[PDB]
Amino acid sequence: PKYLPGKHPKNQEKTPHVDYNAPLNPKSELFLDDWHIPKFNRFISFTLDVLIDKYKDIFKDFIKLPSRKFHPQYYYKIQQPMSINEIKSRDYEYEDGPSNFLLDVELLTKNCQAYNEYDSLIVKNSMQVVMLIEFEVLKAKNLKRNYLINSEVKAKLLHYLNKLVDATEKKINQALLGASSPKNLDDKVKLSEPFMELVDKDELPEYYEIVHSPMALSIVKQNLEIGQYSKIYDFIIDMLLVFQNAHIFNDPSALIYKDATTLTNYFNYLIQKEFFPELQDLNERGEINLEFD
Repeated sequence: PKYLPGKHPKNQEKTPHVDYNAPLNPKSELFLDDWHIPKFNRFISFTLDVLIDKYKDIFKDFIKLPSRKFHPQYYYKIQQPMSINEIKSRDYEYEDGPSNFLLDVELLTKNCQAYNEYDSLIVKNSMQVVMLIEFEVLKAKNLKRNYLINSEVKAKLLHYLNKLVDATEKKINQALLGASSPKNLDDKVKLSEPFMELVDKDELPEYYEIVHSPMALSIVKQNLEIGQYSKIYDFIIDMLLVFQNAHIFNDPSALIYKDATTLTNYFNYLIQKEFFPELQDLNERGEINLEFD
């Protein structure tokens, strides 16, 4: 491996200040919607235990606090050290619990990025730790619209998948800015191009060292067909996984990283502004079976 495990300290004179209160994505529905899960503390320990079992070798450097014995200077540079054990020991059953839980979870990557070189296995793993926890929260938060994927829901989800796949810079800006969209924007190149297939293991072996749950749009499409996704949010998470992995792997200045952001925003737009209101419209006129478990 080119990416060796454990810490890779920056060792710089002025270590960056970690803003506890700034969410990684301040526009995330997880921070803007008022939601609470009954018995949130039980949900947290259950969810965190499942994730640790399923992803041991990603979660493992984040379970306990960094060792003061081996890394004493961690405690001089990091103002609010955090771990999964610490999060599990806390009470989040009060009014700001949900967002304090999320900000506590984000500290895991924020601290990691403050202490360690950006391009290191440990940093990319901290990103994935946060991503995966936030995926479970997103699903649970959306219980009341996390309908079973029966035949007609599947057809609707295919429709919006195809629509995203075919989206060009012109289509997206139109949708996202409307009457404020700049003119002369490209209407031939599909932004999804580089997200359709998995990069070859032989041409880019480090991809698979870094990205622990690889996912491509053609695979999401195959999975939807065969019945891998039983609820709407199983499909949504995998879609979000495609673009998020590009944020994990690529440099923030890379054009593919930018396209991943754009396609994430367009996808959220399609789900929130087209797909769910359509399901509701169909439901109100008796045309679709919307159901839970």
